[PDB]
Amino acid sequence: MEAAHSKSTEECLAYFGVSETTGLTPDQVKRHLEKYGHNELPAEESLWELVIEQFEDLLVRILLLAACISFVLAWFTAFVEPFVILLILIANAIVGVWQERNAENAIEALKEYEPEMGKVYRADRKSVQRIKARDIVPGDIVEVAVGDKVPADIRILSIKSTTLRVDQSILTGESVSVIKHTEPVPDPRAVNQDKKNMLFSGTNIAAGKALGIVATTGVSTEIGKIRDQMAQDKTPLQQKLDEFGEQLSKVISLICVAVWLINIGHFNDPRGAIYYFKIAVALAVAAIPEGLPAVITTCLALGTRRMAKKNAIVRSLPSVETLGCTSVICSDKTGTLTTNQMSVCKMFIIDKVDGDFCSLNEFSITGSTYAPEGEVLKNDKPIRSGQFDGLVELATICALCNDSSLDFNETKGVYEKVGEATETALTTLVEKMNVFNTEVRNLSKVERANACNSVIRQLMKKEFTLEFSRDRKSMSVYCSPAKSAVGNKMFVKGAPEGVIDRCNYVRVGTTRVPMTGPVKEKILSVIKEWGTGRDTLRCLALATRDTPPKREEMVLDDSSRFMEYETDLTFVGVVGMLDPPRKEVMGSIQLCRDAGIRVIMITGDNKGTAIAICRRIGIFGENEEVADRAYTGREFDDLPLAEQREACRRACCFARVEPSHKSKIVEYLQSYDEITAMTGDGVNDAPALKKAEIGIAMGSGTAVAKTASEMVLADDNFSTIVAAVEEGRAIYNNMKQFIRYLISSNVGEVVCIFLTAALGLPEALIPVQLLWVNLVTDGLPATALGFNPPDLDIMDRPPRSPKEPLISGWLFFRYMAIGGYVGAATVGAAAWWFMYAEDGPGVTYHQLTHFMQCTEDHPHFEGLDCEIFEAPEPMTMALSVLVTIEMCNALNSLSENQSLMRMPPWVNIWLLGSICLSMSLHFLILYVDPLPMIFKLKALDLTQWLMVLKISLPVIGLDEILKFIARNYL
Amino acid sequence: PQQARQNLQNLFINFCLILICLLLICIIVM
Ligand SMILES: [K+]
Repeated sequence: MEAAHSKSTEECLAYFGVSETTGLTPDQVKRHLEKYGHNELPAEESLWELVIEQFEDLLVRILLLAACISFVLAWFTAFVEPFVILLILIANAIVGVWQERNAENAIEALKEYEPEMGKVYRADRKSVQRIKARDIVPGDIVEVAVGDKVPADIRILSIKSTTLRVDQSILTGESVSVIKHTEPVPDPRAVNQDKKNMLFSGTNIAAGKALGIVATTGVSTEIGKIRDQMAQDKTPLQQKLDEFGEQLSKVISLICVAVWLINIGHFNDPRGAIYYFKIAVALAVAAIPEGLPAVITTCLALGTRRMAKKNAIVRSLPSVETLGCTSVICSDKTGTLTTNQMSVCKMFIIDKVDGDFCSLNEFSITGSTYAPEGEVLKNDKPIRSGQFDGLVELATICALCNDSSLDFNETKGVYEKVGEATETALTTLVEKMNVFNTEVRNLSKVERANACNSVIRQLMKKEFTLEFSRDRKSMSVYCSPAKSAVGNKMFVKGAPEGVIDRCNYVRVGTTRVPMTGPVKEKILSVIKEWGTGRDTLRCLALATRDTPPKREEMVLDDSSRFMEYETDLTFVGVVGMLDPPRKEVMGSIQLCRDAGIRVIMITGDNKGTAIAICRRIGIFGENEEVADRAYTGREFDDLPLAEQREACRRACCFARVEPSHKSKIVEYLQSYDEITAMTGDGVNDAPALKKAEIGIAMGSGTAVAKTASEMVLADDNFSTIVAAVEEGRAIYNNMKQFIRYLISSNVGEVVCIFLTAALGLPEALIPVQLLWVNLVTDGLPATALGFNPPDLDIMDRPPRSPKEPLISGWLFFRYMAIGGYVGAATVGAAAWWFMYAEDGPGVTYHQLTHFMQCTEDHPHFEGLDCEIFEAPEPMTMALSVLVTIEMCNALNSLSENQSLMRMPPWVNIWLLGSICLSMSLHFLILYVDPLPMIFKLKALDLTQWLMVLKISLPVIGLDEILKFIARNYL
Repeated sequence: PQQARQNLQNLFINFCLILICLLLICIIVM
């Protein structure tokens, strides 16, 4: 339906033949889905195409046409030289392309953790159905409420709220939320802003609740049209890698041409320059990495996958780089540090008042879940709530001032919350108390859940509800006695500090007594005792207005005037609630200290209790002075800007803050260059999660909050954040592990060849051999390092700085130190076969350099064979050393600094596998006879393998010297 | 049996591809 806005609700409903009260039949849904397709943009549909991608590189094509002009000149080992090079490079492509496509798929599949959802009413179920937006069809009834992301193009049928505010910004630009209505917008031309009866796919619900019919899905929606005409930013680390990418690439390209020029008049020996060119371009293919290395994205994909399987769904990828550098975590308390498993465990009422004297009737409630299964005790001895007249009224207030209920889940077997956590915990208390002595012992678990509550409800009619407001911090309900004349009453619950002041009397049993200063102070005595004690209880004071104003003397829709209607109150009692810190939080807090990350708790608790919980969880010490390190939103607002900013530098605890305080806190933190992870879940936290470095949204939270954040905690657990920061740090190490191994080995390949040229020695490795090691190393041990376990002490050092360079000075030295020795160890093995080996030696003086003058200049200073220089045995020492030293160097990259005696070779059980699998392929080109002709003949079974190993192995020892320097320096 | 499973599937495919690469140089023999 294309003109839905201009036409009536009735016209739209009629067009799709859908019942507003019912929604589409499973059949309609089916046919409509056929007709209109899934509510999504199409997936733009690699393999063979991705292989030929690699041959588009000009340096790879230069080599192939230098191996063809070498073949065609020969035709009119070197017979099938272009045959092998092509076969290796098509395999070298697939090795590093299939690795890339796999990594990208695994990163793409992260989206399955957070699928786009929607809420439809359908014919098959009476209740609202929460299906994937993907499956939403033009025609069906949708429900949207505060915090929702509008799933498709919707014509509003009815606004169930008093007002519906929509955040259209994503589509129109109007950053102020638009008001909405049901009436038809008669102009068929009218632009989106004028379409005030329409909900646009991709937009948010800033407040209220609407019911509507889907007009257009897929590419037919307004934002779907945009995303077809829609046709960009590099993370700090990418810029420092690409920069180093050129740095490395342009050094090797200079040495590559310098190898061609060092061989001056050597073009004559057997026009002749084409050999020294293809041996200098094969280095340009082997030592220069064009396009981001495949193992980099492989270990990022694997990292984020681990994170999701830990409940940390990464929404924004670059936030994995930001995650290493985080220095501050702003966690909310009630959902995230504490379980939100709430239960009233203590309560008091007034006992005896005599002038300045005031005593209390304290009670404790056993049973800490939501089940109506426990005892009310007084002095550790069980008592019957019903005997105390105050407890009756306390229980009446808790029953009526309640928008929740309980629900016995039959299949799970346990009693379950319906309303809010705080209120269910009040329902549960009214159940345990049973102030009216109702027969409940014969009730079924299901019928039991609300029995005692529903008795009180049959005692007075709930007329209306004065809803909670942050200013007064309390809510109330107006009530008239059911049937039959005790006058109407109001029941108030809220913060103790707030409501106790609004009390003019106190209830003692069924007696009313004038509220004095000694009684007021006595009440708060225990209130403080409880919130500061072993269990940091969240107290509520429960009060009644005995004489409420006339039902028509109160404005029932204006929030601000409510507190006025909640005065002349009578204090009745207090319920102390328990909501315990999550067990891992204690230790995750400790980790953050060691990590060097500051943790700031934001709470709804009053300051005193707020501080106490911080002491409990370890944010503070049990004795620690805190006066200038914890603030309420009110206190914080009375500090001058500069002191506010200063306060943010040291504060670990913020109690009772405005929604606008989180953005302020982030901002101030930022002026000190802190990298801050903020938690949020409401429409209100959206701007603040945008401002923070790592916006962390709650899974249970609103779509809006998630859409505006980098990461969503699936399990709302604070520890999930700490785990995520570790997985962030663990990733960055695993990058530099593979980065060291790739960069040092390529420096090895450059040092290997530039020694052969700049000294004068015979060819160390042929182009067919160089491209072989460069395929086996990049194919097995390199791709195995993407699987080595998270490094050892990652969480014990301070957080990485975002201004730091990718590769430091010291690290560039380790890349050279190793890169040098590996290059020298291969050229010092082929040269060893002549000089000091027992298979036809060159002169230990220094004659091997001048191999050029032998075939013609034999009679001068030689006296030996002049064809055993191209021998098939020095080159099989240079290859065998290179492979083995690369397998040896791969063990150096299981940790950046930690020695092999603390992190053994079997830490990565898979790298050891790729060593054996690389050794099987290396031994196959030495023994299986069709091949070693095109390569070279085997190394002497036992004597020369001991030399290869005593040449290669010291590279492990060399790094251990560098690692000992490294570990014993920090 | 999760990351360890996506491990054999990775290495064994990289080994299998190099194995065939040789048995095309080993095949091209006359
Ligand atoms: K952000």
